[PDB]
Amino acid sequence: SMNPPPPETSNPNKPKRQTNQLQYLLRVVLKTLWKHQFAWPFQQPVDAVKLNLPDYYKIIKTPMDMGTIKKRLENNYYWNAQECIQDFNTMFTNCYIYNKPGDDIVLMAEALEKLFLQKINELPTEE
Ligand SMILES: CC1(CCC(=O)NCc2nc3ncccc3[nH]2)N=N1
Repeated sequence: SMNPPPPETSNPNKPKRQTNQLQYLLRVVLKTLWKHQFAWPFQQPVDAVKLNLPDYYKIIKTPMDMGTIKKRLENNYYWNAQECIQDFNTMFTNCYIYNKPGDDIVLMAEALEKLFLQKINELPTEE
Protein backbone atom coordinates (compact mmCIF):
# COMPACT_ATOMS: atom_id res chain seq x y z
CA SER A 1 0.00 0.00 0.00
CA MET A 2 2.94 2.41 -0.38
CA ASN A 3 2.47 5.51 -2.43
CA PRO A 4 4.38 6.05 -5.69
CA PRO A 5 6.42 9.21 -6.23
CA PRO A 6 4.11 11.94 -7.55
CA PRO A 7 3.69 12.62 -11.27
CA GLU A 8 6.53 14.72 -12.68
CA THR A 9 6.09 18.50 -12.40
CA SER A 10 9.62 19.50 -13.41
CA ASN A 11 11.68 18.26 -16.36
CA PRO A 12 14.16 20.81 -17.81
CA ASN A 13 14.75 19.13 -21.16
CA LYS A 14 10.97 18.76 -21.79
CA PRO A 15 9.65 21.46 -24.22
CA LYS A 16 7.22 24.03 -22.81
CA ARG A 17 5.44 27.26 -23.67
CA GLN A 18 3.28 29.95 -22.12
CA THR A 19 0.19 30.42 -24.29
CA ASN A 20 -3.19 32.09 -23.95
CA GLN A 21 -4.98 28.72 -23.77
CA LEU A 22 -2.67 27.48 -20.98
CA GLN A 23 -3.11 30.81 -19.17
CA TYR A 24 -6.88 30.22 -19.34
CA LEU A 25 -6.45 26.70 -17.98
CA LEU A 26 -4.78 28.21 -14.90
CA ARG A 27 -6.74 31.46 -14.40
CA VAL A 28 -10.22 30.08 -15.20
CA VAL A 29 -10.31 26.27 -15.23
CA LEU A 30 -8.00 25.30 -12.37
CA LYS A 31 -9.00 28.31 -10.24
CA THR A 32 -12.73 27.49 -10.60
CA LEU A 33 -12.35 23.83 -9.64
CA TRP A 34 -9.78 24.52 -6.91
CA LYS A 35 -12.09 26.79 -4.92
CA HIS A 36 -15.09 24.42 -5.09
CA GLN A 37 -16.45 22.85 -1.88
CA PHE A 38 -15.66 19.41 -3.40
CA ALA A 39 -12.06 20.20 -4.46
CA TRP A 40 -10.31 18.91 -1.35
CA PRO A 41 -9.94 15.17 -2.29
CA PHE A 42 -8.40 16.21 -5.60
CA GLN A 43 -5.96 18.90 -4.39
CA GLN A 44 -3.09 16.42 -3.90
CA PRO A 45 -2.16 12.89 -5.08
CA VAL A 46 -4.26 10.04 -3.72
CA ASP A 47 -2.64 8.92 -0.49
CA ALA A 48 -3.35 5.19 -0.47
CA VAL A 49 -1.93 4.80 3.04
CA LYS A 50 -3.93 7.58 4.71
CA LEU A 51 -7.15 6.67 2.83
CA ASN A 52 -6.61 2.93 3.41
CA LEU A 53 -6.80 2.09 -0.30
CA PRO A 54 -4.05 -0.58 -0.61
CA ASP A 55 -5.25 -1.69 -4.07
CA TYR A 56 -5.37 1.88 -5.48
CA TYR A 57 -2.00 1.87 -7.25
CA LYS A 58 -2.47 -1.76 -8.35
CA ILE A 59 -5.46 -0.48 -10.39
CA ILE A 60 -4.64 3.14 -11.30
CA LYS A 61 -1.38 3.28 -13.25
CA THR A 62 -1.66 6.86 -14.55
CA PRO A 63 -2.56 8.80 -11.37
CA MET A 64 -3.41 12.48 -11.64
CA ASP A 65 -4.71 15.22 -9.36
CA MET A 66 -5.22 18.99 -9.33
CA GLY A 67 -2.23 19.57 -7.02
CA THR A 68 -0.06 18.10 -9.78
CA ILE A 69 -1.92 20.06 -12.45
CA LYS A 70 -1.61 23.31 -10.45
CA LYS A 71 2.17 22.83 -10.21
CA ARG A 72 2.37 21.93 -13.91
CA LEU A 73 0.55 25.16 -14.85
CA GLU A 74 2.40 27.39 -12.39
CA ASN A 75 5.80 25.91 -13.29
CA ASN A 76 5.16 26.06 -17.07
CA TYR A 77 5.49 22.28 -17.56
CA TYR A 78 3.12 21.96 -20.54
CA TRP A 79 3.63 22.44 -24.27
CA ASN A 80 -0.07 22.77 -25.08
CA ALA A 81 -3.59 22.91 -23.67
CA GLN A 82 -4.46 19.37 -24.83
CA GLU A 83 -1.83 17.96 -22.41
CA CYS A 84 -3.38 19.78 -19.47
CA ILE A 85 -6.95 18.94 -20.54
CA GLN A 86 -5.84 15.28 -20.70
CA ASP A 87 -4.53 15.51 -17.11
CA PHE A 88 -7.94 16.74 -15.87
CA ASN A 89 -9.73 13.97 -17.81
CA THR A 90 -7.31 11.38 -16.42
CA MET A 91 -8.05 12.59 -12.88
CA PHE A 92 -11.81 12.25 -13.41
CA THR A 93 -11.58 8.88 -15.21
CA ASN A 94 -9.34 7.40 -12.50
CA CYS A 95 -11.96 8.29 -9.91
CA TYR A 96 -14.77 6.75 -11.94
CA ILE A 97 -12.77 3.59 -12.64
CA TYR A 98 -11.67 2.99 -9.05
CA ASN A 99 -15.00 3.84 -7.38
CA LYS A 100 -18.65 2.87 -7.80
CA PRO A 101 -21.58 4.95 -9.15
CA GLY A 102 -23.10 7.09 -6.45
CA ASP A 103 -20.09 6.91 -4.13
CA ASP A 104 -19.61 10.34 -2.56
CA ILE A 105 -16.21 10.71 -4.26
CA VAL A 106 -17.83 10.09 -7.66
CA LEU A 107 -20.55 12.68 -6.97
CA MET A 108 -17.79 15.12 -6.07
CA ALA A 109 -15.81 14.37 -9.25
CA GLU A 110 -18.97 14.72 -11.33
CA ALA A 111 -19.70 18.18 -9.88
CA LEU A 112 -16.13 19.32 -10.67
CA GLU A 113 -16.31 17.75 -14.14
CA LYS A 114 -19.55 19.64 -14.91
CA LEU A 115 -17.75 22.92 -14.24
CA PHE A 116 -14.67 21.77 -16.15
CA LEU A 117 -16.82 21.04 -19.21
CA GLN A 118 -18.48 24.45 -19.00
CA LYS A 119 -15.12 26.24 -18.86
CA ILE A 120 -13.49 24.08 -21.59
CA ASN A 121 -16.45 24.90 -23.83
CA GLU A 122 -15.20 28.53 -23.77
CA LEU A 123 -11.49 27.75 -24.27
CA PRO A 124 -10.28 30.80 -26.24
CA THR A 125 -8.90 30.58 -29.75
CA GLU A 126 -5.14 30.19 -29.81
CA GLU A 127 -3.57 33.61 -30.40
C1 LIG B 1 -14.64 10.67 0.02
C2 LIG B 1 -13.42 9.88 0.45
C3 LIG B 1 -13.62 8.65 1.32
C4 LIG B 1 -13.72 7.32 0.57
C5 LIG B 1 -12.57 7.06 -0.39
O1 LIG B 1 -11.41 7.23 -0.03
N1 LIG B 1 -12.88 6.67 -1.63
C6 LIG B 1 -11.83 6.23 -2.54
C7 LIG B 1 -11.19 7.39 -3.24
N2 LIG B 1 -11.06 7.53 -4.56
C8 LIG B 1 -10.46 8.74 -4.75
N3 LIG B 1 -10.15 9.33 -5.92
C9 LIG B 1 -9.59 10.54 -5.84
C10 LIG B 1 -9.34 11.21 -4.63
C11 LIG B 1 -9.71 10.64 -3.43
C12 LIG B 1 -10.27 9.37 -3.49
N4 LIG B 1 -10.73 8.47 -2.56
N5 LIG B 1 -12.37 10.75 1.18
N6 LIG B 1 -12.05 10.33 -0.05
